[PDB]
Amino acid sequence: IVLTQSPFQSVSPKEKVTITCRASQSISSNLHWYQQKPDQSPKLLIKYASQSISGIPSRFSGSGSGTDFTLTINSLEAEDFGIYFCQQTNFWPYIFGQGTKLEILKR
Amino acid sequence: PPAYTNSFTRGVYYPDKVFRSSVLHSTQDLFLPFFSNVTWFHAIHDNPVLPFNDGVYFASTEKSNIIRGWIFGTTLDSKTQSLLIVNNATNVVIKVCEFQFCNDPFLGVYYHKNNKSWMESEFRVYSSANNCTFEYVSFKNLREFVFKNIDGYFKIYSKHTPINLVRDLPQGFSALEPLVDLPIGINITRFQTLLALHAAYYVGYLQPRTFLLKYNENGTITDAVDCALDPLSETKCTLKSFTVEKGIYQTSNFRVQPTESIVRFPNITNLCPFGEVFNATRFASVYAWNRKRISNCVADYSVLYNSASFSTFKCYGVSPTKLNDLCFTNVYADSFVIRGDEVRQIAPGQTGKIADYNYKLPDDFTGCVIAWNSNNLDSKGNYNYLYRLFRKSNLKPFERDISTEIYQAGSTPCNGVEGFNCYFPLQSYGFQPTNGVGYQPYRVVVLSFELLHAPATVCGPKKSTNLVKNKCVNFNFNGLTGTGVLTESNKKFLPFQQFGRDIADTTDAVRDPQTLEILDITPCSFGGVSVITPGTNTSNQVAVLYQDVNCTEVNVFQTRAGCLIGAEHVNNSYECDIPIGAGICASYQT
Amino acid sequence: VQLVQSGAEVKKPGATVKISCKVSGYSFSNYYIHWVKQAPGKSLEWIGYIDPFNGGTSDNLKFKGAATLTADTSTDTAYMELSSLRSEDTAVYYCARSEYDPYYVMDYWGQGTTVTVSSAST
Ligand SMILES: *[C@@H]1O[C@H](CO)[C@@H](O[C@@H]2O[C@H](CO)[C@@H](O)[C@H](O)[C@H]2NC(C)=O)[C@H](O)[C@H]1NC(C)=O
Ligand SMILES: *[C@@H]1O[C@H](CO)[C@@H](O)[C@H](O)[C@H]1NC(C)=O
Ligand SMILES: *[C@@H]1O[C@H](CO)[C@@H](O)[C@H](O)[C@H]1NC(C)=O
Ligand SMILES: *[C@@H]1O[C@H](CO)[C@@H](O)[C@H](O)[C@H]1NC(C)=O
Ligand SMILES: *[C@@H]1O[C@H](CO)[C@@H](O)[C@H](O)[C@H]1NC(C)=O
Ligand SMILES: *[C@@H]1O[C@H](CO)[C@@H](O)[C@H](O)[C@H]1NC(C)=O
Ligand SMILES: *[C@@H]1O[C@H](CO)[C@@H](O)[C@H](O)[C@H]1NC(C)=O
Ligand SMILES: *[C@@H]1O[C@H](CO)[C@@H](O)[C@H](O)[C@H]1NC(C)=O
Ligand SMILES: *[C@@H]1O[C@H](CO)[C@@H](O)[C@H](O)[C@H]1NC(C)=O
Repeated sequence: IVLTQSPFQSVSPKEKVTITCRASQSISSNLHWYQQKPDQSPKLLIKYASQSISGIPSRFSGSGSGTDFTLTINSLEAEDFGIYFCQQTNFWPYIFGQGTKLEILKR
Repeated sequence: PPAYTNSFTRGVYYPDKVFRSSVLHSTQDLFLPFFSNVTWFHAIHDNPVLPFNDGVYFASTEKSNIIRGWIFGTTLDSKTQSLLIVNNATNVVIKVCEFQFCNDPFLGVYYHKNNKSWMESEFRVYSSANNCTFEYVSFKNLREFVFKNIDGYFKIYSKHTPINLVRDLPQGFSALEPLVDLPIGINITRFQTLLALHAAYYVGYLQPRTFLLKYNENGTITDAVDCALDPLSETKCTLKSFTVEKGIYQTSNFRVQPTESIVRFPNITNLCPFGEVFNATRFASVYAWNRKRISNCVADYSVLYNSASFSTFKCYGVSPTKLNDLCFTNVYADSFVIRGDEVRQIAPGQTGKIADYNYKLPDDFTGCVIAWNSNNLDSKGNYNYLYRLFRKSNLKPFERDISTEIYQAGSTPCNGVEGFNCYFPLQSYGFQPTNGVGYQPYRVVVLSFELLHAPATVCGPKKSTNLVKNKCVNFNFNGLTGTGVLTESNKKFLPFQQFGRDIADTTDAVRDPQTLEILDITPCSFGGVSVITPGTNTSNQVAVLYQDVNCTEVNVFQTRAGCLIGAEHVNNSYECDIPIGAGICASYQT
Repeated sequence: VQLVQSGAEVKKPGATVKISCKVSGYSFSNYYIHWVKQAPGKSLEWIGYIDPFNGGTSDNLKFKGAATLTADTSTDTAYMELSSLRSEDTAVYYCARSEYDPYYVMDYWGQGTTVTVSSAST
């Protein structure tokens, strides 16, 4: 009941990135995505893995298939990238992604 | 860097105001032991803040009379009191006044004019005074000043003696009358001397030694002997004598201290079956919940570490590491299946469908509510799962409502058939194998217990250490305690027999509760300590004899008598002199 | 909307830190509070959830501080007492607003509380 993320993803502006949340054995169709800016409280991007809390960019999407839950960003901005987290739901305590620092090139 | 040196005999002081004469008089009183190290200082190119400890020795070698000051206390924050002492132009000037202190408080010396050193009014020791609870006013040489705080009393003693040694504390004995007592009431954990700046001095620390004084006819302490210094001086405290004449005196005893401890509790300590609660194949539904007794056993939470675990874990009463640290009484882990959102609805003070109707828990319940998805299993089409959608009150604590009775909406009796607003109150959850996170059933479990106050049924796993042998240890086995040397023993204990014992009715063998084996026990050591001496008239050399031990736990000669330390076995055999034991007669000569 | 934490706590290892999560901007009794630990340069780590109406402590054990989450309903402030402190507990402790029911979301949090657990004094 522990979930797996890719530690890093580097992409370019406008290009599509997908960061995976890979949970061991069973998974729960709810998941929660978090963008942690450096030295700042992570902020929930995606709720029940299908939903954004209000005000969050339309480029921020989430999903899951099998045991994986994706953090999918379309058309990045160099303002956008940050450390990304997914939170396990149920199965006793919510096991947060190891974190993924997103880099955006082209600067 | 502190340059130590050898206290020798200094630091004895009239412990009281009593007079005596020619009378060796034991006393047990904080002193500076003999031959201890003293932390020696200088004045060159030197007055750090030191611990006050219990008390302090002190000295200085003054041809120049420079070391004039003392500042004691704890914080030294000017808020508490601090002693101050200044010895200037023969006029002693003393204060407990409160004031705040310099980086380097001191007195000044402007070298060599009409006023030698001048700078009496240097007086940068400190900021300024604040509150005053007292006042008083008044290498050749040596000033020895003992300071100690007991019962509102700081206390001083002193001697002013001529010497000539540049290096160190002269070796010779004189002891310290009191000058003063100050009924101040400060607490003092630290202190600092103070100086006249343009000279050695020392520090000891007082310890609760017991000395043997010797007063003289005039009543002046002319000598002393530390008891604990060394065997010959453990004797002289026995006899109350300085002369110790030939033969074997028995001073003291020696009990080998235990290694650590051994706690040992029967392996497995049985078990508490939360699985057949949690991993039970067919749960009773939420609407009728299991209540399952678990007893004489040990908090089993170590099965609950490895699994997909539980969509939530909430157990109310006490810390989850008091699961396994704290025993419980009436333990009912409640086996049932609830719909997903209904974990809220299982909790004290819940308004809700589960709570108010089919599964209701107390406000006083100490224990669990735990969720996990059974959509992965319990889902089908299963309409056997059911719930009480409506009921006319809340269930009493841990009570269930089994009613298949008609829910009667109007005063028109339904009489066991359906009609206008004729309801069967219980209803079912259709489980749709496409169920989502809101629609998934959660099997949910609840541990009933009192907390404490009734016997341990589910207990905590109790920590059983490992086992050590041939080595003195404290121990506990199964609540049997004692302290011994646990060895390997052929003592064939009976299958159900726990202890052994012995004619004297003293625990002897035991059997290791976990792994079943016959351990002896054995007392620790004892032995007296006898001090063989040729009369002090001849030597100061003593040979201790540890009676009745094997020579480890202590030029050592193991005897039939005991472990003899400090004498030289001799194949030759001469007439008996200081008979020891078993035919072993010590004697002094080459 | 507002979760304000007690400032950084520097302890010796083995000592105790208790940290206040002060609610404002919403209803305290209608929301559990998640307590989230981020070890410096390390991932998000969730120590437990609490209930406003009750003793709703769950504890992810893993690192064990004998922790208990106490919520002060008058001041709407959930405390996290983290005892048996270790140099690895050194981290930024977030408290996170949780739903009062199963949907576990932390939308809004405290500001985080660094705790430096060391024999090194400040
Ligand atoms: C001795 O003086 C000190 C002032 O420094 C006091 O000692 C402190 O006492 C508190 C207890 O409330 C301890 O927690 C501190 O650690 C102590 N400080 C030190 C440096 O040890 C104490 O109040 C005084 N003793 C008496 C009997 O008054
Ligand atoms: C004094 O201290 C020195 C270390 O500087 C140590 O070698 C010596 O044994 C000490 N003497 C006594 C009597 O403790
Ligand atoms: C010594 O110092 C004290 C400080 O209070 C001062 O009052 C006094 O005049 C000085 N001189 C003598 C001789 O005491
Ligand atoms: C006591 O002091 C007097 C002073 O002269 C001296 O005659 C006498 O011998 C002293 N006796 C002792 C035991 O100190
Ligand atoms: C305790 O565990 C050890 C493990 O090897 C086993 O040999 C021993 O028999 C066990 N004893 C009991 C009473 O469970
Ligand atoms: C239940 O069975 C699972 C097997 O998947 C196991 O991991 C877990 O420890 C068991 N727990 C209980 C309480 O039976
Ligand atoms: C023992 O020494 C004392 C002095 O300490 C002396 O008076 C006595 O004569 C000595 N004993 C013998 C037998 O010489
Ligand atoms: C003394 O102790 C040694 C261990 O150093 C042991 O081998 C020997 O049997 C013991 N003998 C006696 C007489 O105690
Ligand atoms: C006595 O003589 C024997 C040799 O036969 C030797 O082994 C032993 O060490 C001698 N005794 C002492 C105390 O040296």
